[PDB]
Amino acid sequence: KVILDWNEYIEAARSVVSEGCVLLENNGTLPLEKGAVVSIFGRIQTHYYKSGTGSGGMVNVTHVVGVPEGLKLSEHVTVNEELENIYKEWEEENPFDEGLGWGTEPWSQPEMELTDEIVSNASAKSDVAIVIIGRTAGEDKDFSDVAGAYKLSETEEDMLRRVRKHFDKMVVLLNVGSLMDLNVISEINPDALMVIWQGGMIGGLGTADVLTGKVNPSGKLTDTIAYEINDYPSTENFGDPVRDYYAEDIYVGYRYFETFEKSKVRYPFGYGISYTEFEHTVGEFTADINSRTFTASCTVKNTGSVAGKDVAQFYVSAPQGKLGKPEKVLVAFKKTGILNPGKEEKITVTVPFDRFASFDDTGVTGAESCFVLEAGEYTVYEGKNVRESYKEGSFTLEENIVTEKLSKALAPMESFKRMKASENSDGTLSVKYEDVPVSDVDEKKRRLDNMPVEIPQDFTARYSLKDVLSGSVDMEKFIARLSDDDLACIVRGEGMGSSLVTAGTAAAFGGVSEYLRKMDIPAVCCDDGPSGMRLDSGATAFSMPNGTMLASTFNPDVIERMYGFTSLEMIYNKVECLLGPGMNIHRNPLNGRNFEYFSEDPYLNGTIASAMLKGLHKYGSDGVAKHFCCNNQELGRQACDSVVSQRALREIYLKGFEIAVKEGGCKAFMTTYAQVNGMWTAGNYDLNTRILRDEWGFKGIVMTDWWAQVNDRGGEPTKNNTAAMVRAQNDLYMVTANAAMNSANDNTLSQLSEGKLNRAELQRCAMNICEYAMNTMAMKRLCRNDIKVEIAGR
Repeated sequence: KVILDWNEYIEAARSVVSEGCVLLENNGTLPLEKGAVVSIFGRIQTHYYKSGTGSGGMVNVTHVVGVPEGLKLSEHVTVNEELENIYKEWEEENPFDEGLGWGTEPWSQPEMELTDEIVSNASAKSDVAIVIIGRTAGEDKDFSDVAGAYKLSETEEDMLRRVRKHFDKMVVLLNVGSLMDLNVISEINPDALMVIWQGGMIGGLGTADVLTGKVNPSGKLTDTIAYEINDYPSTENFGDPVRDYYAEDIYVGYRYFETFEKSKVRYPFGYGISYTEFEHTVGEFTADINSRTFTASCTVKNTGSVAGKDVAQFYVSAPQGKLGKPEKVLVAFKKTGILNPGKEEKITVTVPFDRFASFDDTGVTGAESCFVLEAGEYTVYEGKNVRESYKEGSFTLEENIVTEKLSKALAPMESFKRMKASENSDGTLSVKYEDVPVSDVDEKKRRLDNMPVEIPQDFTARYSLKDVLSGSVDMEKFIARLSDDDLACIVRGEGMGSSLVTAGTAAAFGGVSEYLRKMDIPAVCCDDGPSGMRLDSGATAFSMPNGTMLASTFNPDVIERMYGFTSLEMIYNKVECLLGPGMNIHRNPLNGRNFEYFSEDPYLNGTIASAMLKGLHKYGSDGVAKHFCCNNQELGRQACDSVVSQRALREIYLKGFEIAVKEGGCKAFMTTYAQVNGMWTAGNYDLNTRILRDEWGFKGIVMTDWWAQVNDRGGEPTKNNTAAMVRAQNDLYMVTANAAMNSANDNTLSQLSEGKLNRAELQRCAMNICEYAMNTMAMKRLCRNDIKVEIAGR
């Protein structure tokens, strides 16, 4: 028996919120002074956005603590009740629009028009104005660069200008899933500006902590903020529902801006400020070429007047060589403990060379299909953000080092022009374009040459999955018991809301027939989502902060701590697989689902994902990394084709997922609704077999996205081509209404009959599923050695 202490869960989430808010500007108006009266503007104050919309935004809760309630509960300030009542009375006639069905909730709410009388009267009886701008986000559509979406509405702009005129102290808070336009806000020029993201059901509590100074803000931006949407390198090749060419290649986010267009940046990657000031002093530097590491030290000192944390960020500048390189790539970071005024902390990091290697997808280095360090000078930088990072040390290689030999995989099927760094006389870099080489992989031959060996069936075998778990028999001996019906059944997830598992969840898998359950294969339960359990029964669960807020902490430990509670909460609800982390790269600011992902940077992306997974693993629960890979746009997501180079895949898009496997111990992946390099991801052999298993060494399961399409290359997509799915080693079709009855009328057995699917391929998937299933808490329930959870302190 293990106690889930609900108050400690709350405190853990609250800590994430108070570390994840990002202070952008402040003239001393924050923190709020003890005893201040605050006037809160913005009708969204009454309906705090705790999450985005969609699959990862449907956690049921008894109560949400918004910003006004958080401030009142702090006992540090009071709120102007007259103004609150004006908003309340207006909202009775202008109700919050919840939408009508899936994806229909608008991503902002109409703002209340303000008069000089209301704003003047508020100023007369309060000390400071707080203006809350609210945006939400979600599945199936992207932000438009228009009023009410990425830009302020006319009525919001009016609100901001009136407040600015009447109040000498003005704070702006952005209660947003993803970043919005800051140009007009910056021109209006409030005294302080803070991004507060969407903090889950206790978001107001953690936000009050930072506003009142109980906690000194320490969050940092996980994306670059440029002046215009058209400045982002992906914008030219983003938003087409049919096909988008990833022409920017490795030059995503700060990899582009710092290299080519520094002056287009308003706020750099890793930027964030505090109520105190810090001094970063570069320290000792050594390199160990034989171990393929360097070790770098610095000291961070609090040089201002109040306690706080800061983040030391380390970057590498690789020599341009023949491939071309970004100016700087993030290779390590460390958030200090709370530092009192005048105190300091020494930070030391050891960085493997693989963190700043480049993938040679042309052969120009002499090592085609390898991660490499080209000969030349490597310079290391440390500082407060990528722009304000300064030389830590350097070392020089006289010859190329191959860090890993890989293969030609997931290569583009058509040529396109990509960006390429080009050196100028004055030392600057400019963009030129070059043709990306086209795949020459014989996919048919690759599958045949790597075909697994069939295990001869034996229906008299009475081995239980318990006998495999105990070590008594090999998985191969057990799996011989599965009939062709059992094999076709086990690759089908059942849902949504299968009766085999906790009501109102996403899927049951494994023990999805009477015959499979008789072999002690348990029904394993899957459920959304990254921000908490979605229970369509109406049952309540903990609603946690959004993904971008988590990543903005730059603090894997606080993330891991919070998800350690989620680990127990899952066991309490008998959910084995939480459908997160969502961890697609932030390729463009307008992507609708950015809120539940982490960053434009693959290292930060993988490191935050890994922290979440480590938390979930604490008591033997698990997450599912999604969406593998290159689901960076919502418009046209059932059909759109992402055309991308091997180098960009290897260094940027796959890299976070690689880290989740190798650092996070990830054992479950979800593929996408869309196409990567000319076929759907659920049937892609290179993605799900060559890269994931044979190169990275993943041991686990791969599942489709829910009712995803699958195809054979060049063939038509369908929702029942499970043969193509199994031929790729995508193990689980999510989902069918009735797995045992083959409710989707799938082609597993017909393709097996015709020799187009090999029994060995089905057996490989069945073994992946059973090996996964036997290590879950659902298996432990069958063995009577599960953890029983009791919730205390409600």
